[PDB]
Amino acid sequence: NMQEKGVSEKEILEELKKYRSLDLKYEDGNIFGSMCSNVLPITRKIVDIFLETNLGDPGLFKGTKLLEEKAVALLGSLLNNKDAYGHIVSGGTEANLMALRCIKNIWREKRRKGLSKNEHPKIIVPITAHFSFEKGREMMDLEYIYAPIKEDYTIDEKFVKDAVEDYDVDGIIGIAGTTELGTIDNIEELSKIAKENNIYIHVDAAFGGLVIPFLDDKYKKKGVNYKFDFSLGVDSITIDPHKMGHCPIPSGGILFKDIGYKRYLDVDAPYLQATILGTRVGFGGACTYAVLRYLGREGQRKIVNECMENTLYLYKKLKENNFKPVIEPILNIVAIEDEDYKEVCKKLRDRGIYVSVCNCVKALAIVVMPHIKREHIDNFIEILNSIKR
Amino acid sequence: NMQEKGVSEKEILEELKKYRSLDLKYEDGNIFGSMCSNVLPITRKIVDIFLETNLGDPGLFKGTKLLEEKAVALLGSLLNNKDAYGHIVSGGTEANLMALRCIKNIWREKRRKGLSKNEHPKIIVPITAHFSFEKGREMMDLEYIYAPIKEDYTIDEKFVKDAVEDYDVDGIIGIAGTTELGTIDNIEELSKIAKENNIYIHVDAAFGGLVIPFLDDKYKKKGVNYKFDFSLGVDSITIDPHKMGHCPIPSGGILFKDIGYKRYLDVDAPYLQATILGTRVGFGGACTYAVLRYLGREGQRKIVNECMENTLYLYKKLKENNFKPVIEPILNIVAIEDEDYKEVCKKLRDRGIYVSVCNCVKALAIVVMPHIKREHIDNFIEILNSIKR
Repeated sequence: NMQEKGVSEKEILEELKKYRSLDLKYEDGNIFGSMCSNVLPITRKIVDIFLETNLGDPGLFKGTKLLEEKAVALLGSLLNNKDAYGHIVSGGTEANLMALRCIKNIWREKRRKGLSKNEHPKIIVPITAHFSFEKGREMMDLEYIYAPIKEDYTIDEKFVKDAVEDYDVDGIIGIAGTTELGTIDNIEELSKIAKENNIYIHVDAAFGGLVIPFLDDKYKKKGVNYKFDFSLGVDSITIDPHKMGHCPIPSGGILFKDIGYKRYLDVDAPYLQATILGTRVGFGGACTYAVLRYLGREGQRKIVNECMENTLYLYKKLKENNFKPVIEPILNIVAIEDEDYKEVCKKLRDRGIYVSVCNCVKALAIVVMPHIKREHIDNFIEILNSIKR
Repeated sequence: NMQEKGVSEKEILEELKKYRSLDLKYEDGNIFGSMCSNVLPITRKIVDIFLETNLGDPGLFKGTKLLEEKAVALLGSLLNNKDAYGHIVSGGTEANLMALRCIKNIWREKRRKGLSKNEHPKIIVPITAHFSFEKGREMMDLEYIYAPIKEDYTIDEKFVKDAVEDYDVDGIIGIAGTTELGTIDNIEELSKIAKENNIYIHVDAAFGGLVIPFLDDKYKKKGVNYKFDFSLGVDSITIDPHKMGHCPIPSGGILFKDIGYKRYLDVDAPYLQATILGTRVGFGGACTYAVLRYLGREGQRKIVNECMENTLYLYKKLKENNFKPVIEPILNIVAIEDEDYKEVCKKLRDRGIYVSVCNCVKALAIVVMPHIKREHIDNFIEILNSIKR
């Protein structure tokens, strides 16, 4: 209940710390199923410096707004596009929703001209798509053509091509690093289909965008295509600094091929900004720029390939103990086949091991973020073996 | 451009500080038109403690999730509802969008049963509504019936009542503290109309919700109704800690009358959370709870009525200098009539005074947040007099 009298700073901080003590902490070897991790320590100072900024009012924070533009330019350069137009937004969800808004407004323009027989935008989406695409469908009344996945759990490119011939398609979604298994759709083929048919293509690289460009060749697999960025001519890319960019939440990224896409993000206010949010942090842009500058490609390569080394270690231990990984890992994600995954996950949770559950297959998914070290993997294998005894 | 080699912490921090130096700062007497201000200093420690939490994964942060529930309960108690269901979200925009989603899904349920002749939800919205309502309309394909405002710039209640008889209405929006003038719609009458016709009513108290409950009686005006909360039976209320709650961005609030509204926030994921965002900060809930506890009603009353004292001072000086305020202030907002407001605003901006421009009237709007002190108001009056000479 709200009280008349205030309390002391010592009282309220001690209470909050008690609540914090009930949380898990990334560095304690409990969290195995999350795509967030410890932030780069430098970002704590940056959050402090930029706490009292608001990119919803950029005319008041000219320098913080410039840092957002510079963060976007660095991400754009990483993705092979020196002219990208974009924003440092609240996360991959808002990023994906903005792309969907752009796809919808391109369709709206067509409908206004009689150039579309679709009463709602028709968008081809793989069934591996993150839940944010369902939030967008539900809110924006989109019509999704769900694309099946092949045996390697990547989108069926022939289905997409056939569907594009069969229907009037307003967008195609490809995923560069799926949530459950870390697989990479064949963006190169999808972008060829999209370009040939003049269809908008969005790449969801929320997770993979800050991993794929840094992978050592020994982790790359023959036959797997790792191309996903603006070198393929795609229209937009979601990329999430607060996942494998080690930035504090909220630090999401949305990049469009060029500034011509901005007009399709406009909103008509008859009695009255491209982001969905209004008031919004300025420290995400500052952190995204600073972390990429501080690390350079070299520093991020080191972190990414350390994670991959621990990922292949876990893969190795899993097989050595007769567990069946769903696939040989593509990114720093491994999943364990198990018909009894629901209950094994709950048994793991009761022993202090928190994994996530897949949807496209009966399995436990582990995300080997930088906080997962070899000793945590050893401890995980012991606890799981025991659960199975 | 992205570089191979990293840089030192000293290099990147000094660069960021240079960019920060180009920003305005709330405490420097430049910012007059914003509803954000300096955060309560205790929140810097809280942000640090809770930086590495994620309410998108509450199973991993049980204590931070409890603090969100406690923050919501304190806001609910402030709004006369000990059973409110809600969330500490990214801001008033996401809060308003979630309410609109709820209104739409109530309508969808009716449509599924043949109980609605509306092909889209029809929502009565005053023309003073914040831009976030237009974002919701554009994204969710809502049909708005724009309600006119009366001479006191509050919604025309008779129009709403007539419109509700004339049409099948799926929602009503009332504003408790408008963006441009700080006026309070007659929520009591609107809630009576809504209850009698079984129409969902949402109250946008993003700004007013943390001001109105704390106003000293000398600032209240005869004939103005200050009732706006769940004591009126309304369905939902937006309230923004990162405005007059002195909390860091992102700290927005959405409260529903009870937990029965949660099901209308569900999203059907055939191949797979009530917030729009996924990954999201945990420090907003911690800060909202802590600031309300630390201040108590007493501490917030002091800040609110200090602002009102400075608001009426500015009002007094304005008239003393023959400027025409749009209205006698209701909340800590005053606006200055001026046919030449566009250019006067730009002249003010070139002299370091940043105000905002109204849409419903030709005027400059000043928000007297806690960072505005008597000497800033004196300086503002001198600069404006000079601009007029």
